[PDB]
Amino acid sequence: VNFFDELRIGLATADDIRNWSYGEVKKPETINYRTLKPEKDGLFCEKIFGPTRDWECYCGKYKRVRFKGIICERCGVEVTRAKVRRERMGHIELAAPVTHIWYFKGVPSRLGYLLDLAPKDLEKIIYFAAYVITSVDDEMRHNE
Amino acid sequence: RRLRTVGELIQNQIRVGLSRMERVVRERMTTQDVEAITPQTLINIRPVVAAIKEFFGTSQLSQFMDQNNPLSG
Amino acid sequence: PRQVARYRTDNGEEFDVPFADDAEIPGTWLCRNGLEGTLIEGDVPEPKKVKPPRTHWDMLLERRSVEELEELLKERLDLIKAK
Amino acid sequence: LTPEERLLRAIFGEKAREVRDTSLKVPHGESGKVIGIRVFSREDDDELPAGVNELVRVYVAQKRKISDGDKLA
Amino acid sequence: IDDLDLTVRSYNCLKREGVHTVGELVARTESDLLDIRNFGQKSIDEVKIKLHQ
Amino acid sequence: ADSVRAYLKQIGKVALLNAEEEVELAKRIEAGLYATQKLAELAEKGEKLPVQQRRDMQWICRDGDRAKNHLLEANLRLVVSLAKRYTGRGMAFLDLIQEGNLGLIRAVEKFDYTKGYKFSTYATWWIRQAITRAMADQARTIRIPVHMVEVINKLGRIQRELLQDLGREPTPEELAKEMDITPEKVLEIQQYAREPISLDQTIGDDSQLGDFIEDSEAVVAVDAVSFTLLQDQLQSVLETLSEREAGVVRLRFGLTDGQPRTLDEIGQVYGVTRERIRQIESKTMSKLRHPSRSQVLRDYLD
Amino acid sequence: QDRYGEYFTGAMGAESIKKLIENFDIDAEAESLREVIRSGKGQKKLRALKRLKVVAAFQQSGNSPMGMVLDAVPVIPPELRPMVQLDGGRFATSDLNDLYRRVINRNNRLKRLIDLGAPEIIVNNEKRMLQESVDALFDNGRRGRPVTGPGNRPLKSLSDLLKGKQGRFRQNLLGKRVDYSGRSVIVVGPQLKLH
Amino acid sequence: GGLEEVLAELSPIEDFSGSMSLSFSDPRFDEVKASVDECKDKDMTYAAPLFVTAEFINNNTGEIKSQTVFMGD
DNA sequence: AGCACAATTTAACACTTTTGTCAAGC
DNA sequence: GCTTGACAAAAGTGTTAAATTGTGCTATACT
Ligand SMILES: [Zn+2]
Repeated sequence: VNFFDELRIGLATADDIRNWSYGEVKKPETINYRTLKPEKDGLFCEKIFGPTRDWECYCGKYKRVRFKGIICERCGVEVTRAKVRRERMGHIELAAPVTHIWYFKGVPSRLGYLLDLAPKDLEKIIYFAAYVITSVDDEMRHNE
Repeated sequence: RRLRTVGELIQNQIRVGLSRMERVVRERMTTQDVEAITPQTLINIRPVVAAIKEFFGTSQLSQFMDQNNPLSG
Repeated sequence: PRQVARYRTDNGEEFDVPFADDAEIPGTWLCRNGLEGTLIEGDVPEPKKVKPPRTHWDMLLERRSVEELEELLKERLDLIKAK
Repeated sequence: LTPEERLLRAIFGEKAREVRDTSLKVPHGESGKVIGIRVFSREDDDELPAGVNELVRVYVAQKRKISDGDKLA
Repeated sequence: IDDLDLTVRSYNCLKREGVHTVGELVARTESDLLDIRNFGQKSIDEVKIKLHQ
Repeated sequence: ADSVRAYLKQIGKVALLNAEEEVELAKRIEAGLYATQKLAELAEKGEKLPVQQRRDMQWICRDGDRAKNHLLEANLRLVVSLAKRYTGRGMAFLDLIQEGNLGLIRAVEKFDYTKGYKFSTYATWWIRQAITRAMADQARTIRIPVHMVEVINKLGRIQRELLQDLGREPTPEELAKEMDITPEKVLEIQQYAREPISLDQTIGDDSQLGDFIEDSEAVVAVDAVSFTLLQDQLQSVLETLSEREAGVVRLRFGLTDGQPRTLDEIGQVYGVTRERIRQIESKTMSKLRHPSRSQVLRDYLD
Repeated sequence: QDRYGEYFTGAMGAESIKKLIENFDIDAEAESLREVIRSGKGQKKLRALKRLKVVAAFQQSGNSPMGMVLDAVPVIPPELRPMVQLDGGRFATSDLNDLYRRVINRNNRLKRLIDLGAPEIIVNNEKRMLQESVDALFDNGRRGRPVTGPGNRPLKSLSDLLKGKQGRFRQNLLGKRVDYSGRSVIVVGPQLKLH
Repeated sequence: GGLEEVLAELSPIEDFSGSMSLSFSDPRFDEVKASVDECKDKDMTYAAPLFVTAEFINNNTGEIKSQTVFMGD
């Protein structure tokens, strides 16, 4: 279009991040050491990020522009321009949460100011140098 | 103020290569079957030559000789 | 020239996957969500041949026979009864 | 091959060749006479890093007349 | 329909062509089977020799 | 401040077992497991336990898991002592430690106390395997399978041993001989062992390597335009052919659709045999080869 | 924990921080911070005021403050972190991929330890490692020593792309190389007309 | 010499036990592999192979093992 | 390291269909 | 202007052997 009005930012939520993603990359693998082809489920995986060649799926059963926008039932790669390999994102689903270092270690610490914790104390918590009281039962503590 | 000359710049890089080998010589003694250890079995020269090769390449004191004329060189 | 199949991951999300009509559709598809999902159409044919993984109990059984395990538990309980 | 390219092949009868052309050409804006040539082949005993069968170096030389735009001092 | 143990080539062509039951097979015409993709003469020769048995 | 210092502080808080305790814990682990498996046996066929029998069975299992955890925490120092030696090889020290702990875990699982051997004797095996097996799956940006990492290492030792015997480096022939493999194979292996380099290295001294890489799939404007022009000249030259003559060439090469067609398929549209189409093909091609039509397309050779 | 454990809950790691944010009242901390800037003027007032700027920012915007803790980490498209073979076949790739590799390696190990069951010492160690690896990915060296490659040169993080004279803005955005241009050495034009 | 000077620092190598000692001494160079002209042509480095005498001693068994060692070019 | 064994992938191959081609004739 | 049958190359297709790849394990004692 070339004419847009506003350009906005915000914190990306886990859900925003998941909606951007065309798949979850599950392996720390780049490319095969023999064939030099992208390894499935790794970084560069054609199933998620996209085809290496235009309108060519990984295995090649559908090689032609005749059917764009169909997915190969074997390799699960979509038939379209390899340009999407430039536009498409994945995601990782963490087994434990993680703090965004920009908001923890930025000066002043945003988390520190948000929860009113001293930055040097906030550090001890996220890096497992000390505990933090998450909840306390005020009634049960009083009655007993 | 010195002025570490070429011989010394090489010496220091050799010293580093040996100390990295002494580490493998010390630990090697422990897990090697004793009386089966020889000066060679404890010695692995990879880090010593690497120091030299990695000094002449990638080091800022080791430069491609500047020759468009004898004076430049 | 494409037919669209829908899958449902174990957590409830549903995804549209376009396929070629001529091709045979699968019953499970790795999904953009990162989980396996099941086709909401007829089949849905197969278990996928699950073999259970190896467990600590398995590794203990192959050394201690169940009898030795029983006497050991005997030693342990007779020790708990004495207080 | 593109259809428009495969049609000309049939007409002029030039088989689409099995291999791409990656060849050594002289950089833009350069020129001279070929002085000497050095060839290292794996077929010949020679020597080379793993994977490299043949290495050829070409030395081009030129007389440069003093030209407007050259720097003197 | 699987009691025939047709040569794997014949079973896949028929299964793709959509003959689930032998009742659908006998109705099909011999010229209708050989038009099915990758279905040749040796296919109808094996199917015919088994049907005769 | 350091993350490994932090982890060493905590593993230091536990206490090293002697031979007697290791046996003690081992029993508790096996007792708890059997206690669990039996109770689970009741779950399927029922037959609930008496209350005192159930309350104590629940405690045997809890005590077993408490034992397994105490055996591990007491030996964490052993993992660290082994992982110290494998650093600098391309894995982070913490990652070596953690993988060793995974081996420590299987040692505990598979350890047998009746053999009367000290725990560190059997645990050293698993911890080392877990750490070296880890390095083979991980330490390389481009992964190589364990069987290939196995040979890449063997070839390395041969070269170092042969290096010491020959006062020089061995040629591919000497190496393939000492290893009982073909020299062509040892080359293939030496290519496998090459490791990639950073596109972010600064080679300028001041620009980064990564920005010197051409884009080979980038569209070249002069070709796409001439290809557009070629697509024009063909459309014209084809107009000099009979409607069916041009129609057959287009379908044969897939000009309009992009999908080429077989002689039988083009015979199906015009209602003829494949052979007829093959004939019409030969004629229009000698018509196309005719110089008045071909003269203009010559410069498009490539 | 053993005595009183039933009366309270506590934890470590971002998992705990997530809980504190989960139980949070911005509108509550908003005003309760709003009065303290009125009543308590002093050095504390200067502290409460700054702290208000962040707490207030989250009210007006619809942003959930939960965003500051990550359940999922996005992965940048492959061509922006390419791996390609140079002339001669030797390979070169972005530092981003080894950075993504540590993260995914540690996340997967964490899944493994969780399933076996593992003493907190081991598990907590993984979570601490997982946290640091996602830090290095986003901003490397911003905390602690930077993750380095061979030759001890720090890997380039996502933040390293944007920042500096060589970042996207100054390098590739406010300026750039252009087609239809050239240069040479200049010589005097004394016979030229001014135009 | 600089080489001997850094070799004095290494000798001997002794673990905490002092039960074994690996000693170094007497560095030696052979004649240069290839000539300068030959190296510039063949893309090699002008180098002399270095040799060392490595003595390993077992304090428990009192045995000596003397071995000539190749450090590198 | 090194091996053993199961699992998985790749090649090799036999075999069947399809595609292009020729001669000959309607 | 067109079709038929004999025919060989070419292209798929299923069936099997070889190779490649993944995982478990190693019991003096070693923290
Ligand atoms: Zn495919």
